[PDB]
Amino acid sequence: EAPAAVVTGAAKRIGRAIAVKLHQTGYRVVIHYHNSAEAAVSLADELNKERSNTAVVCQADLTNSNVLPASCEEIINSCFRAFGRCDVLVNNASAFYPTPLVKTVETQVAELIGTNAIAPFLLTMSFAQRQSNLSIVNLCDAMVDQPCMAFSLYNMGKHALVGLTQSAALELAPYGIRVNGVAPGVSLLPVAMGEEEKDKWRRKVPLGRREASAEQIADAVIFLVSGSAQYITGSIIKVDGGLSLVHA
Amino acid sequence: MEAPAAVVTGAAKRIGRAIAVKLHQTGYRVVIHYHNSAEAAVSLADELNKERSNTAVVCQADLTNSNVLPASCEEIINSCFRAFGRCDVLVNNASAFYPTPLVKTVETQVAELIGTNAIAPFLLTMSFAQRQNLSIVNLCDAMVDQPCMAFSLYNMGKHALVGLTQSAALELAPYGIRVNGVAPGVSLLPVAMGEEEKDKWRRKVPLGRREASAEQIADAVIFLVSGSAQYITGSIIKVDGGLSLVHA
Amino acid sequence: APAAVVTGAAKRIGRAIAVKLHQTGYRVVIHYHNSAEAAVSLADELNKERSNTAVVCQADLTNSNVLPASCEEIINSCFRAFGRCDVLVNNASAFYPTPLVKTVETQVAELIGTNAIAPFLLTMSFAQRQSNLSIVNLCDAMVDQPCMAFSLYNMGKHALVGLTQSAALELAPYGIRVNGVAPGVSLLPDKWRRKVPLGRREASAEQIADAVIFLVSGSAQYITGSIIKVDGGLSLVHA
Amino acid sequence: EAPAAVVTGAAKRIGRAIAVKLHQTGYRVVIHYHNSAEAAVSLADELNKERSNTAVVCQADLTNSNVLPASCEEIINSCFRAFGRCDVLVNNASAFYPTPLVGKTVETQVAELIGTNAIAPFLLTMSFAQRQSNLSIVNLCDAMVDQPCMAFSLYNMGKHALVGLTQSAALELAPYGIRVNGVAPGVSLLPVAMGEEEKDKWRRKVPLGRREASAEQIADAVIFLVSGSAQYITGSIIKVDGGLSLVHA
Ligand SMILES: NC(=O)c1ccc[n+]([C@@H]2O[C@H](COP(=O)([O-])OP(=O)(O)OC[C@H]3O[C@@H](n4cnc5c(N)ncnc54)[C@H](OP(=O)(O)O)[C@@H]3O)[C@@H](O)[C@H]2O)c1
Ligand SMILES: NC(=O)c1ccc[n+]([C@@H]2O[C@H](COP(=O)([O-])OP(=O)(O)OC[C@H]3O[C@@H](n4cnc5c(N)ncnc54)[C@H](OP(=O)(O)O)[C@@H]3O)[C@@H](O)[C@H]2O)c1
Ligand SMILES: NC(=O)c1ccc[n+]([C@@H]2O[C@H](COP(=O)([O-])OP(=O)(O)OC[C@H]3O[C@@H](n4cnc5c(N)ncnc54)[C@H](OP(=O)(O)O)[C@@H]3O)[C@@H](O)[C@H]2O)c1
Ligand SMILES: NC(=O)c1ccc[n+]([C@@H]2O[C@H](COP(=O)([O-])OP(=O)(O)OC[C@H]3O[C@@H](n4cnc5c(N)ncnc54)[C@H](OP(=O)(O)O)[C@@H]3O)[C@@H](O)[C@H]2O)c1
Ligand SMILES: O=c1c(O)c(-c2ccc(O)c(O)c2)oc2ccc(O)cc12
Ligand SMILES: O=c1c(O)c(-c2ccc(O)c(O)c2)oc2ccc(O)cc12
Ligand SMILES: O=c1c(O)c(-c2ccc(O)c(O)c2)oc2ccc(O)cc12
Repeated sequence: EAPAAVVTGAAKRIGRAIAVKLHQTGYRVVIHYHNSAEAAVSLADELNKERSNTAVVCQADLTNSNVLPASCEEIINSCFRAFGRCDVLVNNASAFYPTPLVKTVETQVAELIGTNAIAPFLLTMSFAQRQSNLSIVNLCDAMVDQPCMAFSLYNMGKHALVGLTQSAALELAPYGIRVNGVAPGVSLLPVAMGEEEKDKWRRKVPLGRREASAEQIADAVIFLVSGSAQYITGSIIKVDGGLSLVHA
Repeated sequence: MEAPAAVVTGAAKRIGRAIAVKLHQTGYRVVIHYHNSAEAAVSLADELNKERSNTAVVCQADLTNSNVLPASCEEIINSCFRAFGRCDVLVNNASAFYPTPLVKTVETQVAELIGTNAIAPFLLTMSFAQRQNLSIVNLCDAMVDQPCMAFSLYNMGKHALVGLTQSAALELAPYGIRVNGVAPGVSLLPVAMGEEEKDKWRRKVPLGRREASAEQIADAVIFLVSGSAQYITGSIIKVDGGLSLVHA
Repeated sequence: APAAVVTGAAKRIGRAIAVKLHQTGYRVVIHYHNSAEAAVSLADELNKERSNTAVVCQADLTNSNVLPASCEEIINSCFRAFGRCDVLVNNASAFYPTPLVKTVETQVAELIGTNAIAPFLLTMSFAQRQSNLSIVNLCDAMVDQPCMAFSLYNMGKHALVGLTQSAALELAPYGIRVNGVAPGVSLLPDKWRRKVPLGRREASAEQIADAVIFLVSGSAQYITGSIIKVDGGLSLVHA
Repeated sequence: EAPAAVVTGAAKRIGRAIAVKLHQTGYRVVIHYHNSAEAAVSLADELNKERSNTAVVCQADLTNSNVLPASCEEIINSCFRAFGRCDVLVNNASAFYPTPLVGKTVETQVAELIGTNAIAPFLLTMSFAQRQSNLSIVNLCDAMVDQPCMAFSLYNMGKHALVGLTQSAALELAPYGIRVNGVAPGVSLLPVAMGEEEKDKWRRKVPLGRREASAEQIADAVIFLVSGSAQYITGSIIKVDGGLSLVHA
């Protein structure tokens, strides 16, 4: 049959464009979501109208806790249950908010380190334990070495995700599983953000003075899972329009 | 009084101990944090106090991630203020290190490896900064991008530590607190480790075919806390004998 | 139909790159220094597929007082043949040891000239003469764990990373993207094969070219200053 | 006897501060210079008046050419001729100016910006090692090499090559006991011709104190790397940039 993929946080924005584009490439998809139940079911309905029985949703909180490993095991299990295989994992879900050094701190750690680093690691474990062109793509951050002031925990999580991309690429290569990253600079700006601030950020991008479309991020993800990336593992592709190259 | 004070985590033994000794030799009063090594911590404090009265205290604390970790970290920093009326230097040296293959429960492994290596340093950094030649030195790892097989969680935590070193340096620079790292390659080898195994590692180091002494690592810490590094923040000094330059 | 220049295109990786660009519908300049018969054989094979879509261009890419003119000429040949030049692939490369303990200045001319200076000059000519415009530079995934006694080669490849970033920044306003592909062990010039995590073998040249094709494509329209490793995980492996 | 050091471009600015700190630590120094003759002799006179016969000057163009290997050989020779040894090499000399992609010919820009920043360090490294305790080489790198100034491609190329050299040499020279490390300023002494207004624009970007590194602060990191406190450090590049390289656009 057709291969299958899990995309975490796939209801909206970049995760949705990634699930759409995998689906358009021939993949059956698990649409993982946390709070965005309506958007998720909507996407699965649209994908299923195009090719019947090719999309499911799977709800899970990816905050760190003692039950996080079971939740991650269940995300992967949902793929096998719906499609009998799981070829691609996309770790796209992410918590993102400031945690100034100067919600309790335990919750902020559980959320930002959970979603960005620990859930990826556990999903990777469960993915590998259940196992052709198998691969995992982690959504990293091109700006990880030029961080946003007061985003220590978020930054820590994405740095840990780089660590994971490298470590898992090394350890899973003998099982023919490739592990890579796509690192957006500025792509879809936060919903909460005002328009003058959105423009502040746009104007900094060398290539076009505009943020990445979700489809442009998805395009790198498609490349990495594709047959044209069969010798690529442990690589992180910046998709940032040059933004990481720009000095203060 | 007028002598500065430093907290060193995991200071009972090995590198942390050498760091505590060297700081004390430089004129610092020291909090010797420990987890299980009470006898070692106390004997070091007694030796330091014999050299100069009332210049060393111990502080016991588990740095595993949990609900209570922020309160523990707060209490470590407090201990230095209670003992010495000031806290000039934080050395995040304590570390759990053991394999976590992708293919103790896993949530415990996460708590210990990510708590000690990343979360506890972040919480100690918050408490250090909130309580204020101030600086923080984090013990990193030079081999973080060429990691040992099946050490993904340990690798994640040490990458997260780089992230913290960079984020905290940027955020704390307005308060005049510098944040840097020392990244050993192979230093003191495991206790139980066979000499034939230790030699395999030693033979890989270009500079002298030997591991760094604990004092060599401490020397880079002393530099970073010193007036000779007053413009240095966000930097990670490898102290690895060229090990990280050696291809497979 | 867009047009591409590939340097060192007569053999091995540049050949695979030329063929793949051509197969994607580019017209191609096949640059060569000493490999005339091979360049022409490739041009003949590509012109049989689609006539008048492949030309050859001779140039020495050694650093010298005339390298700027040779680089200008390479870019010119594309514009002459095809009336446009959409893609520059800096693939040509000298590779050999230069122990710290051929004259040294010839080794500088070859190893730094071919690997870094010619890419710089070709970049200037390509830019001056100017849509999906991009430059791809063939980098090296093992640049930070360099081979023993290869200082000048490593210098040249680090300089090439510097150029990829600087040019991506400077040319972004012109809509010219500048990226890198960094092979590990590809076509050898068993022990090395054994060290590679992904399948204990070298990259074929086509695997390298696949990354080049992605980077020049519409699927990479937001990508500039990026270097894609294509090394099977070799650069992750410690000593 | 006292150890001896060669500092390239040592008449003024950071190079001078490194030679002065080396000298105050007990080194004998070769003050290399290219055009700054008065400033070089003046520095050696001041250093010799502190301790006799402890400083010499040495003139050379470090621009790339077929004679550059001889000039570099001669710099290192000058240390042996003066002091009987050469313990430390500081590659500090640097040409710095824009070379936009879209007076001097391009071949001259390549020769100066690549020559001074990368080829001369490589040739001086070869000579220093071939002419051979705590031996080391320190290369002055650039903390902002990955976030480069617009239109400085050749300069950036040169400094990237210098990183490459630092790593390759550290690795190849480790068996000889020679350490090779880098110190990478962000903004330290501003260019003499830069207006205060532009200087303050750069100052204001530095997280740690909104000011440039002093020459002494750069020199302090050099001193560290040559000292017994860094006897296990090779192939490391220490940023001394007050956080500048961490600041996003
Ligand atoms: N957007 C950018 O410019 C940019 C820049 C750098 C990196 N990135 C990275 O690119 C990826 C996609 O970016 P984005 O802006 O599309 O992401 P986003 O909208 O900020 O988040 C994507 C989804 O993650 C899920 N999520 C958040 N907390 C969660 C939790 N505790 N448990 C489970 N899921 C949770 C949410 O799902 P529900 O909606 O279902 O609750 C959310 O829709 C992310 O990993 C992000 O860090 C983006
Ligand atoms: N030695 C090396 O070659 C090497 C290589 C790379 C990086 N490093 C880094 O350099 C630093 C020092 O190295 P090392 O070899 O001296 O360290 P170590 O001996 O592995 O550990 C240092 C101390 O960490 C403390 N620790 C462990 N788990 C803890 C927990 N849950 N709570 C609180 N403390 C805990 C222990 O204290 P008690 O003994 O009191 O329980 C231990 O003695 C570490 O950060 C390490 O990761 C070392
Ligand atoms: N093969 C690998 O595993 C590997 C590993 C790391 C990096 N790379 C990089 O990948 C790229 C292509 O690799 P490759 O192995 O296919 O390259 P290669 O066979 O070593 O050389 C490619 C072409 O460069 C041209 N060339 C060499 N010196 C020249 C000069 N002075 N003037 C003009 N042209 C010159 C030659 O053209 P003529 O034949 O026409 O004389 C040669 O066929 C290179 O940039 C290389 O450094 C490859
Ligand atoms: N200043 C900063 O903020 C900063 C920032 C990043 C990196 N750096 C690096 O730090 C080092 C010191 O910086 P600086 O500002 O003190 O350097 P600088 O004043 O710009 O240059 C130092 C010396 O380089 C020598 N030099 C220039 N071209 C030469 C040639 N063709 N041959 C031989 N020598 C030549 C000159 O000697 P004469 O005077 O004798 O002609 C000059 O005094 C340099 O390597 C620089 O690239 C500095
Ligand atoms: O929406 C986001 C965003 O615009 C940005 C963003 C905005 C402006 C920037 O300069 C930048 O580097 C990131 O970052 C995110 C990181 C994680 C995530 O889940 C969402 C965002
Ligand atoms: O003791 C350790 C060690 O020898 C090594 C080590 C030994 C051999 C290696 O080749 C290496 O890269 C690290 O790593 C550690 C990391 C953390 C820690 O807390 C202790 C050690
Ligand atoms: O003087 C220099 C300078 O201020 C700077 C400089 C000034 C402002 C900046 O933001 C910066 O990144 C570098 O760079 C140099 C690089 C080489 C050199 O030889 C001298 C200088």
